[PDB]
Amino acid sequence: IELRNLTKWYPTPHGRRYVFRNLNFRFPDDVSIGLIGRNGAGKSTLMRLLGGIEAPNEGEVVTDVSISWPVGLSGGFQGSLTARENVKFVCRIYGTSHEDMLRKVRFVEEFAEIGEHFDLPMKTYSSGMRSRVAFGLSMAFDFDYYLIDEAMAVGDAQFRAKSRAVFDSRVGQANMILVSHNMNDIKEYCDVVVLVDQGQATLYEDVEAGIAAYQG
Amino acid sequence: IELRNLTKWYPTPHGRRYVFRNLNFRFPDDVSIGLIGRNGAGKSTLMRLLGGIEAPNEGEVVTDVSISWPVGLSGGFQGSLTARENVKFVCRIYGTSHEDMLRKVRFVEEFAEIGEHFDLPMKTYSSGMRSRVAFGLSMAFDFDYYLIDEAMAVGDAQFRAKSRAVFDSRVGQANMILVSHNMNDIKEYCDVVVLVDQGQATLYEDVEAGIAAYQG
Amino acid sequence: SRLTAKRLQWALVYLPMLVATVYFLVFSADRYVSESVITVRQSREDTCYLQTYIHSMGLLQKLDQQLKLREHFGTPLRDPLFRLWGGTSQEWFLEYYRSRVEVLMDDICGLLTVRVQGFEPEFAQALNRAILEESERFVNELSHRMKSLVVVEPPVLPEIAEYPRRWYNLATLLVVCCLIYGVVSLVVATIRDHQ
Amino acid sequence: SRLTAKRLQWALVYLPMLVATVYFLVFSADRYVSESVITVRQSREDTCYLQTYIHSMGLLQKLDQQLKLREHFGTPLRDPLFRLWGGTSQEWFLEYYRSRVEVLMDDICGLLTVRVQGFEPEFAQALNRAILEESERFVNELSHRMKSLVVVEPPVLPEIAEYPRRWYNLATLLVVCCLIYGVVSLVVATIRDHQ
Amino acid sequence: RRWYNLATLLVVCCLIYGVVSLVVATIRDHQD
Amino acid sequence: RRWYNLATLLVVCCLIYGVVSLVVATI
Amino acid sequence: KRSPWQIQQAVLFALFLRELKTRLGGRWLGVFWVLLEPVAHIAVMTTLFSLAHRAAMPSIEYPVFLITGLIPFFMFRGLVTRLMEAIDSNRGLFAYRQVKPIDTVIARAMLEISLQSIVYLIALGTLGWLGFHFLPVRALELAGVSAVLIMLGASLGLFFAVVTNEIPQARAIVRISLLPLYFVSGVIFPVHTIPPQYLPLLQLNPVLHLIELSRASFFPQYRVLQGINLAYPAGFALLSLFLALMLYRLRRHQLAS
Amino acid sequence: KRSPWQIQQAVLFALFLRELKTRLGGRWLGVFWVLLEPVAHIAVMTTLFSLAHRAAMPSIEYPVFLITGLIPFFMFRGLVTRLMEAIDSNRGLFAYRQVKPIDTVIARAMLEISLQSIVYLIALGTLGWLGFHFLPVRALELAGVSAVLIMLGASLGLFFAVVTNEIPQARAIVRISLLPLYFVSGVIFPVHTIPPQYLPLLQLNPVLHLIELSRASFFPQYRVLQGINLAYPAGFALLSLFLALMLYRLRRHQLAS
Ligand SMILES: Nc1ncnc2c1ncn2[C@@H]1O[C@H](COP(=O)(O)OP(=O)(O)O)[C@@H](O)[C@H]1O
Ligand SMILES: Nc1ncnc2c1ncn2[C@@H]1O[C@H](COP(=O)(O)OP(=O)(O)O)[C@@H](O)[C@H]1O
Ligand code: ALF
Ligand code: ALF
Repeated sequence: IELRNLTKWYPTPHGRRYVFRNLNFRFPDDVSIGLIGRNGAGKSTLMRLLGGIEAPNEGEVVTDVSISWPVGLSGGFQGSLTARENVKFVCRIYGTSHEDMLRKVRFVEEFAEIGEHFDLPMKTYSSGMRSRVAFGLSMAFDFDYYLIDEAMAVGDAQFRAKSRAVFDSRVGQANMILVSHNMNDIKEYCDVVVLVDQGQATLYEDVEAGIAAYQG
Repeated sequence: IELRNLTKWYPTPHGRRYVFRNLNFRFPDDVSIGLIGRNGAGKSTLMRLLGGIEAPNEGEVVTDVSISWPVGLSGGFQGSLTARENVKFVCRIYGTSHEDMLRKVRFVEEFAEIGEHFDLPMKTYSSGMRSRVAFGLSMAFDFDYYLIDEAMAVGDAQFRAKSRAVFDSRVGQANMILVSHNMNDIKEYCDVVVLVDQGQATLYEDVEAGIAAYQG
Repeated sequence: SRLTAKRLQWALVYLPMLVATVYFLVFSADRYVSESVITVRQSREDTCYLQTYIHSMGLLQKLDQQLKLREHFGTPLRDPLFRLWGGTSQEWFLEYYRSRVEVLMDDICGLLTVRVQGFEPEFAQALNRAILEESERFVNELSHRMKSLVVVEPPVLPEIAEYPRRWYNLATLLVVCCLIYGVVSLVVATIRDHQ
Repeated sequence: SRLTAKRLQWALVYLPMLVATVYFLVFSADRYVSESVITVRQSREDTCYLQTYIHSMGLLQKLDQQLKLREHFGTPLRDPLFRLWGGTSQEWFLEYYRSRVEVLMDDICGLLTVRVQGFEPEFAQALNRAILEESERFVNELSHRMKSLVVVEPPVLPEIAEYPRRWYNLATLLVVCCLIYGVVSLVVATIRDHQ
Repeated sequence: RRWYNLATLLVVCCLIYGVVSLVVATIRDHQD
Repeated sequence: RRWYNLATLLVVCCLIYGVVSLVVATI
Repeated sequence: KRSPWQIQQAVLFALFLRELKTRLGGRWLGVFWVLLEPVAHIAVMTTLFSLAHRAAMPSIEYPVFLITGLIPFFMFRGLVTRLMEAIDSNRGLFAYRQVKPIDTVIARAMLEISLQSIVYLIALGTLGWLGFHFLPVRALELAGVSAVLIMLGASLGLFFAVVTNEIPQARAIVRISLLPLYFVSGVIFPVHTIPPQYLPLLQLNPVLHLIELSRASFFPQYRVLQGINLAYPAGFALLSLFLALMLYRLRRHQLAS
Repeated sequence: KRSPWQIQQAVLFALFLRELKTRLGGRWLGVFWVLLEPVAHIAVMTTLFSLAHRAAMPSIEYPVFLITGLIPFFMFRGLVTRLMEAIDSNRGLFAYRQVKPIDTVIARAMLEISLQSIVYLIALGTLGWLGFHFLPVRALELAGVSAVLIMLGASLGLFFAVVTNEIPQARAIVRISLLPLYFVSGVIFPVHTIPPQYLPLLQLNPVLHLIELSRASFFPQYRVLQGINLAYPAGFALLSLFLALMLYRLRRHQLAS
């Protein structure tokens, strides 16, 4: 990826809040990236931009590699439905056959330790079950860049345990870009760190240096 | 509080999921409580029950002390509005005068390091700003029992810093019941722990014992 | 602030009530009505002619010359809202006479109903009789110049004052005053809170 | 999966197309129509009488006795769907004659329009003339025992076969077959995916 | 009416051009 | 009627200017 | 500890202004809409049926004949069609231990009662200004009929809101249920032209009785059709209110989430 | 890398069945609703205007006179009133880098085109079964008129959906905009009884022209009123489609959140 020049603003009533201005940053390669940022920064906005959810209006991004959809903690799923039809829709949306779709759905149910609640509408899930389903779906598909937005903050220890097990079963061919507020996790889940402040974005190799820049 | 016998279920299509059955547990006194639970348990449901959001249908709870409303990470606020009218509504809902209402709103703006975004509709907040506003509102009102549902998981270090500063300015007269998935925080934010599993609820004095029971 | 103290009810509920009662029971004068029901047959055209002519200025001139309405309608000195002040304009006198003699038309049967209000019970019946006789004469002369009047119910002599309605008006204006009080109080609370 | 595997296209689109083309362009026989426009004047009542009588069984009996319709309508051996099979029930013959002679009534002007279909150009005009003459005779007899026929446009001798429409029916038929093909394919995809 | 027919045909043809062009532009830009 | 036709032409001109400007702004 | 009536008053007031800023709107287009739509309808019917009304009965004029039946009808229509979202659109606020669904359904009713009373007052004032009759002959009867109409409409709105919580499709139903009610009630045209043989099916509509009673108690010469009474709408309002309160109390705890 | 047309087909198919289970409903009440509501309306109009229609013109019967104008009208009505939520109710799904608003507005149109074609076919079959005319005399003209009606309706729905994203109140507008269209289009009653002096205002409704052309091309003796043509609706459909696509492409990036 290249992440060429861009400008990102939103139609605020008080004129226009130019969140991103003239950002020309080249992301590192073959290393997990940790976005730290702060409140009021554009980590989620940048996260969606990486996922192609909304196109830049005064810029563009070059991505010559497959990008998985963002996970997040809200959005990306359809309510009033059970997870079963949602996962059938998500494997149908990428033009798949029946055998791979069925086996990937089966993997989705196997990863998530969910009983009858898997056959329940999207309204009747807790804050953790939806995140677990989304996280299991994220590593279901084959990609290179896995986009994580603090999707474990609502999970138990076993969730982190088998998520780490799955990722270590899938290391060597894909890398992860994640943003979280628990830096004990990002210390051991990332290689290099990127800090964004006042719209500006900066990269930090050493994780401790990025932590100090966060708290600086 | 007493928390007498109760039965809690939901109208699931597959009969009825009896989440809570014959729970007769007496909470401790003058100590911060930490709910650990697990995915599929009823921490949030029990959290709402403590807040009186929904009354028990086959039981009741005796609470001879003022209970603050739950904070949570979703719900409890009104969308399509700025935080200003929301805080005027929340100080008007408890039958307050004008001077105390204005000073409490001013405290709300002072606690949250939010600039012009405080005068923006509820749609255009990040995952952290709404939690910051709700958390500042929680310690705005005077109560005894502060109900916290992992409301810091989307905050920065300064958020935890001044939240701890405010709480330590308000210790000695109120206690906190909190649920979170980062037990480094609950180790130093709580006195005794309560674990709920298979609808059943259990109390643990030593925090390390509760942690081991969680991971056991 | 100023429009927030308790005086607001006295601004809308109390003082209008007091002035209404003092007028209605102390100052008011009785207005006996006399009702007659007539028609024209030999249909709708001549009845409409009569309905227009009854309110006409020429009939008022004839009645003023014949019964001296202007002198009589100014006899109640106590009532300040319903007396014909001396020296008033002729147009105001025509408006007053139009306001007193009430003419109603029935759609199905085509029957004119004349309700004449006088300050003396004999005067109202006399005015009704004069109106009926002059209307009949006009219908005869008009048709003859270019028909008869059928009196279904003749003018009656009243016994008590059908007008004004003291307790009825007091109750309905009280209801209106509390409705306005509630609306104004809600508006005032809205301004005093959103400020 | 047997409904799938590309044979469904031949199932609804191709084979119906071939059968229609083979019978429509090779088996079919020409049906020349003859059109006349008449009315009754001396209004709506007698025109309705005539409209009912034209389709009546007695007129069909008279026409069968006079022109030998049953022998002629069975002469095209090539056309399988539009020939009158020998020995058929009399009710079917009445239905056939009702299907051939088409009578239309105009609301504004009250003009009957008779379109008679024959397998020979002279036969259609002869049948139209016989129908018009017998209808006039029936109207006159009804007027006398219990009126005249005004022929606005007399029967005409056709030159080419207005019926059947080969390319028109073929094109619209294919239009319908592809619509049904799309609907059935969508339904089949729905079942094969939701299973 | 040669000129009126020519102008009407030009307007309709330009509108058809626009409809086809935007449909093609959408179907080509959606690939992302 | 001078001003009547002038106002009608003003309305028509404003509408066509808006349409043409929007069309050019597309491409 | 303050009395529950005081906290009810505080809750109702807070919900009142809260609902005001959104019902009226921050664009201030709500007031222009609700005092431009009624006059637009008034101009429409008159332009299409002035001659028809003058043929039917010439005793009273159309601009004053229709307003007195329209504004109460619009009031009832609004307080039966806006109470649907009094709970569903206010669901996210049910997290403060004091707010109850009955508060949110009656606060909107109070708001729109005030709004329609204001529009009625200003419409009567402007109609008197234009040179038309604007004084009710028997105002007490009009007030009583309006009160019973409010009772019936608020009861029906509460019952519908209680029933509709499971299936939010019911909006559409009331919307189609709102089409004949604007026509079969006789607000646009007098009921004189209605054929007698159809009359029973017209007499089963309570709002028709209420509109007819309002028109009779407003004008000095309006005559009611035989069979129109006040016992039927009063009994309907009472029974409907009983069953609505009965339902709401049956499913009070389920009114959440 | 597969062609964008293949991924369009996959996206459209996935959105198709997805939309099917919710438009039809899991209760299977959708099919019963959409084949019980039309016959209920048919029974209503006939019961209230059979004598009036027989007085107006007796050439054709009411049960077949009204269906041919009703079902296309219901089709256009639905594809102009359900495309409102094709984006707003499907907003939460716009997070997979391939789903675009044009896909979600045209998938619903394809679904309801299929549904209304099925209801038309079954209604024609049952009307032929009951003993009524059920073969279009000139079916090609009916197909062309239906195609241009679909073009106009889908264009108007797309334009309205693009415009309405800022203010979701516009539903109400189209709802009131849906009331005269059911009446002024002449679907319920023939346009013969309409006074000529009012005729220009009737001629400005394209759906009236389309319904009249469908009725003329279906029955063998229907006569069109003077001034009714196909140039006006075709030009309206083309210009509206151009402006709708023009708007959608202007505000494509804002169609998110
Ligand atoms: N729908 C919207 N309309 C207007 N402004 C928005 C919208 N969504 C987000 N924003 C603005 O864009 C910024 C994005 O911040 P975000 O990246 O969500 O913060 P974080 O990285 O902490 O999640 C916010 O400050 C917010 O004010
Ligand atoms: N609206 C609802 N309808 C039906 N069931 C629900 C609803 N909300 C919650 N539940 C059920 O109640 C349980 C409550 O779990 P919860 O306390 O939210 O978990 P956690 O403590 O991890 O937040 C869930 O398992 C869910 O299945
Ligand atoms: F919903 Al959770 F921990 F599973 F708050
Ligand atoms: F403030 Al955030 F994710 F919205 F850290």
